[PDB]
Amino acid sequence: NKVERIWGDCTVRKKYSHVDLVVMVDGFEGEKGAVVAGSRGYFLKGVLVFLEQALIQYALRTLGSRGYIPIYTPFFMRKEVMQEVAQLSQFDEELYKVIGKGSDEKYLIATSEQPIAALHRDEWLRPEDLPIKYAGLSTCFRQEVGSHGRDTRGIFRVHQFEKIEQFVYSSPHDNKSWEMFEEMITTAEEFYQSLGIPYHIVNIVSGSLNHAASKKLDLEAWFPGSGAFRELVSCSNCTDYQARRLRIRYGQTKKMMDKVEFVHMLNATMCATTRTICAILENYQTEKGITVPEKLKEFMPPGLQELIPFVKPAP
Amino acid sequence: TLVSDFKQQKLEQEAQKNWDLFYKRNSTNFFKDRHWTTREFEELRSQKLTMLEAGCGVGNCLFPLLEEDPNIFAYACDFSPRAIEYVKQNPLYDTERCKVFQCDLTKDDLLDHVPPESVDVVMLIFVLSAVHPDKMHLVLQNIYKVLKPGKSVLFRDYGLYDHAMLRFKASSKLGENFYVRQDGTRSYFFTDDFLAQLFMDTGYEEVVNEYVFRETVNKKEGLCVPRVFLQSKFLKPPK
Amino acid sequence: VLDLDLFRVDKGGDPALIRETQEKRFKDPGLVDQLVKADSEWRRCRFRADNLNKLKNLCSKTIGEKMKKKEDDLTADALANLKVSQIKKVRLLIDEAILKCDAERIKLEAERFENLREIGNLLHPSVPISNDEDVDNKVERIWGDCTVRKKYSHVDLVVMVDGFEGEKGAVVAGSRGYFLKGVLVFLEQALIQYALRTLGSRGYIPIYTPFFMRKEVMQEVAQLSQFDEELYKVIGKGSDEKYLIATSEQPIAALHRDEWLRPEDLPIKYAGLSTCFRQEVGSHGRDTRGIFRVHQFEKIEQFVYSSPHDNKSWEMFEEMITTAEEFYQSLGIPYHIVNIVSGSLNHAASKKLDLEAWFPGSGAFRELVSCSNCTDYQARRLRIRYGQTKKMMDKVEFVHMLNATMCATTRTICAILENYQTEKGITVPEKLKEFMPPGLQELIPFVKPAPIE
RNA sequence: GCAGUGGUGGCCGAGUGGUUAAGGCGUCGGACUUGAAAUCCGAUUCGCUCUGCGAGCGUGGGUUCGAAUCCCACCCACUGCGC
Ligand SMILES: Nc1ncnc2c1ncn2[C@@H]1O[C@H](CSCC[C@H](N)C(=O)O)[C@@H](O)[C@H]1O
Ligand SMILES: [Mg+2]
Ligand SMILES: [Mg+2]
Ligand SMILES: [Mg+2]
Repeated sequence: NKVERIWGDCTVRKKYSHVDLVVMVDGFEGEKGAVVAGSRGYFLKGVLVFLEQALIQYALRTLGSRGYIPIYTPFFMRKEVMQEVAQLSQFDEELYKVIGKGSDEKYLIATSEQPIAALHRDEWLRPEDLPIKYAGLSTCFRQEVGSHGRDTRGIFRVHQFEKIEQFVYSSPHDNKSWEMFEEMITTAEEFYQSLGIPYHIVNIVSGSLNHAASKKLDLEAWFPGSGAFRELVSCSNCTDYQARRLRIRYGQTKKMMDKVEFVHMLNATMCATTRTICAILENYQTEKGITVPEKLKEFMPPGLQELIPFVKPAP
Repeated sequence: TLVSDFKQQKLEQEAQKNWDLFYKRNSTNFFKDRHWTTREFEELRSQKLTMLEAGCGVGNCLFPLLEEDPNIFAYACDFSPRAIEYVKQNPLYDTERCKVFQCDLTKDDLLDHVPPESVDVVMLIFVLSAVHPDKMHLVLQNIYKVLKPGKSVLFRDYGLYDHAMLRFKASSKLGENFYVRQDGTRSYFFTDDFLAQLFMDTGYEEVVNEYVFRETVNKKEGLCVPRVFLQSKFLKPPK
Repeated sequence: VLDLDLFRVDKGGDPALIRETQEKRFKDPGLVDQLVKADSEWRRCRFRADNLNKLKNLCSKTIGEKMKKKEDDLTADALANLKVSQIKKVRLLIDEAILKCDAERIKLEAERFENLREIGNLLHPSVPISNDEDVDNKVERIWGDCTVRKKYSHVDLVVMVDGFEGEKGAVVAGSRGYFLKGVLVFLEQALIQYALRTLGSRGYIPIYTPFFMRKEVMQEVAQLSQFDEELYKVIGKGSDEKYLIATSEQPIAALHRDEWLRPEDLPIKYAGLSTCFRQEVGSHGRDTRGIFRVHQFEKIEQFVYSSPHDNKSWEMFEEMITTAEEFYQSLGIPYHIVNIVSGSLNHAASKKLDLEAWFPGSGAFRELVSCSNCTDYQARRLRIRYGQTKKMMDKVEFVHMLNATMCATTRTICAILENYQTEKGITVPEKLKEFMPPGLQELIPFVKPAPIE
C-alpha cells in the first residue's frame, strides 16, 4: 500500500485507547446493548450523543459550503434495485434482509451510496448540470463485526452507525472525473486537518479493490492510545461501471448510429461517526477528560464546550 | 392510606405465628435482660411472693428479678411455644421457683394453670402493645380473676409520640397509633387516658399512671433521640 | 401484565373490579373469569407438583444414605425400611406422575398467560369512559390560534421547497419510500438539535438506541397486535429473531430490565433518539400523504422510570406533557390537548394525553405528541424492582414507567411548513435559527411551483 | 464467520456429584437494653395450601438415585484467526 502523504504527528502515543475512553466518559453501554440487540449491540448515551450530533452538523455544513446537496435516504431498498448497486458477495455476507407481512424482499442499506446511486437510475442527464454532488446522510447496517483484539472493540466495529458520504456524478470526458476524485479526497483531508487528526493517505493495492473501483485512496488516522493507523475515509472512482448498469446517461440526446455515453460516479466517505469519535477521543485525551476540538465547540451544548470530563475509572 | 383491611385480618389471625417465627429467626439474642425492673417498681423490692409474668418471652424480665430475690415463685405465660422452650432450656431455670406455660391471654383462660386470687403481682412489660386494641380488655379480664383482691398489676409499654412511632413509614400504619413491623408483630402506642379507661372498664383502680421520658444516643452516628414510655401501676379493689 | 393477586380473592384481590375495568375499556369481560378458573386450577396443580418433587427428593436422599452406609403416601421413615431396588421402583412411579403433572401445569400456565396478556391496565379516574374517539375525546387546553387558514398543505409545500423525492423514493424503497433532501435535511437536523438541547437542559440523558431488538426482549415491551403485524423482521446470515423497533421507548424500557433500582435516583429521565420503522401506512385523503405517514422517520422520545408511591408518577405525567407543550409553544405551533377515551387506550396505559397540532393548510388537527402513564404494567413484566432490598414478608414493588413523544421529525416538519408559509417561502422559526446553516436562517425559498397548480 | 478458554446470587467470591449455594461487601428494617448503642439483632431470587417444601448457578437440554459440579447445543464475553 503506497503511502502518498503524511499530515500531523503520527508517532506520538497517549495513555488510553478508545475502548476505555468511551467508558470513562460514560457514553457507552455494551452489555445492556448486547442484551437488547445481541453481539456488538450498543447504546450510546450522554456526552457521546452530543459529540456525534456535533460531528454530523459540522460535516454537513462543510459539505454544504462546497456545493453538496444534503440527502437523507431510505434505510432499506428493494432487491431489484440493490442488485444493480451491490455485488453478490455483499448480499450473503453483509446485507440484512427485511421481512414485512405476507413474506417484499427488502434489504437494509450498507451505505448511503447505494440509495444515492439509484436516485438517478434510467435518466439522461444534461451535460450542463453534471458535477452533481450529494452529501448522503443515513444509518448503515453491516453484519461483519469480526474483532482483532481489544483495540477493535467498543464502538469501532459495530453493526449500526451513522455515516456521511460524498457522492458525485461527473462528466466522462476531459479527465474531469479524476480531477473530481482529487477534489473529493482533498475535501476529506481538509475535514480531518480542521479537526486536528493526524493521518496518512494510502493508495490501495490492486488486489484489494472492489469490482467497480478503478482506483481507491484511504485516509488512515493515527490512534495514539492504540498505536495504530485506522481507516477513516475511503475514496473511490468507479468511472462508468455502475452508471451503465443503472443506465445513467451523459447526454440528453442520442445520436443516430452512435452509442450513448454514461456518466462517471465517485463516492467517498466523509465521516463515519463512531470511528471519528474514537479518533477524537484517542487524540484529544488529557488527564482530566477529552478536550473538545476547536471546530466542534459551536455545535456542542453549553457545559460541553471545553472538556468532556472523566466520570468513571478505566476497565 | 392505612394498611389493607384484608391484611389487618391476616395480621390478627397470625399473631402467634408471627411471634413464633420471631423467636425462630432471632433466637434469644434480640432483647436484652431488664435489670431496671426491681428499682422501677416499689413492689418486687427485697415473704413468699408469687408472681405471674404475662408474656414472658425468653426470660429477659423474670430471670434477672428471680436471681436477684431468692424467695419468689413465678408463673410464666406466653402463646409462642419457641419462647417457652427457650425459657425451659435456660440453665437458670428450676421448676421449684418457676411455672412456665403457654396461654393465649385473649383466647385461653389463666385458671387452667394458676389458682384464683393467688398471684400477688403480675407484670405487663411491653406485652400489651402486641395485642390488638380491641382484644386488650380480654387480657385485663383474664388476669383480673387470678389477682389477689389487694394485689396489683405492673405495666410499662410504649407511649404516644415515642421515636419508634415516628420512624414507621406510612405504609406500616394499621390505624390511629397502631403500626406493624417488618416481621409481622404489631405496636400500639398508648395514651394515659386510653390505658386508664381500658383498665377502669374491667374492674381495676388506678394508682400511678404517668409517662417516663428517656433518650437514645449513638455517638458514632451522633444520633440522640427522645423516647416516651408509659409506666403505671393498677390495683385490684380490696372490697 | 397485571398482578395475579388482583384476581385471587383468598388474597386481598377482587376480580369484580377487573371486570368493571374490562368493561370500561370496552374489551371482553369473562376473560377475567377464564383467568380466574385457570389460575385456581394452576394453583392446585402447582401444589401437587411440589409434593411430587418433595417425594422424589426424599427418595434420592434415602438412596444416597443407604449407599454411603453400604447397605404415594410415603413418609421419611416409611422409605427408610426399603432396599434400594424398591425405592427405585417407587421412583419410577414418581417419575410418571411428575411428567403428566408437568404437562398439565405447562398447559395451564400458557392458558392463564394468554388470558392475562389481553387484560388492560387499571384506568385513571380522569379517563372519559367511551368508545367514540371522534365524539367523546375531551379537550383539556388550547394554545394559539387554531382556526386560521393558509394556502398550501404540507403535501405541496415539501415539493415547492425542493426537499422531497417521492417517486424516486418509491422506486428505491417502495410504497411511501422517500428521499429527504436539501433544506429539509437541515431543518430536520435543526429540530433534532433543538429537542436534544431542551431535553438535556431539563435533566434528561440523551441516549441513542440500537434499532434491532431481539424477539425474547421485544415480547416483553410490545403487544400481540403490534408484534404480529406492525413490526418488521430482520434476518442475517444463519436462521434472525430481530425486529426493527417501532419506537425508542421499546429498547429504553429494556435498558434497566431485571434490575433492583435504588429509590434515590429513581426518577431516571431518558431522551431517546432513534429511527422508527412502522409498517402501517394508510392514507385517509391527500393531506395524510407526503411525509406525514411514512415507514421510516426519526423520533425523539421522553422516557421516565418513576417511584410507584406518593402519586409521583402522575406528577411526572403532568411534567412530561408540560415539557412537550412548552417545546411546541417555543416553536410557535398552535395545538390543543385531548384526553383519550377508554376504548382507545392500549393495554398498558392508565391514561393518555395527546397534543394535536392545528394544520392551517389542511384545516385539521393532527396528533404530534402522545403521553402515556403505564404505571407498573410493564415494569412487572420486565422485573424492574423499586428498591434494592427485598423485605421479609412484603411483596416486591415495581417502578412506574412513563413515555411521551417529544418530536417526530417528519410530522413536526409538516406542522412548521404549514404554519410558517408565506407567499415567498417558509419563515424559519426563531428557535431553530441557531441550528440552521448561514443562508437558511431567515427564509426557505420556494423554488418550484405547486403540484396542484 | 472459525478454534480455544470461560459464564455463580445486587456485587465480589468459595464451591470437592450428597450445601444451609460458604465467606465477605452493599442495601434494608427492628430494637423493649438502667450493665443502653462511637452499637446489637436480622433480612435480602422465584413459587405454593408458607415455622415447611419446591424451583433456580448464562439459557435450554441430556447422564446419574442425586448436578451449581459431568455432556451437548445455543447465546454472550475474552484470546488467536478469516474478513
Ligand atoms: N396475647 C398474648 N398472649 C400471650 N402472650 C403474648 C400475647 N401477645 C404477645 N405475647 C407475647 O409477649 C411477648 C412480648 S416480647 C416481651 C417479653 C417480656 N415482656 C420481656 O420483658 O422480655 C412475645 O414474646 C409474645 O410471645
Ligand atoms: Mg456476579
Ligand atoms: Mg451470603
Ligand atoms: Mg441452567
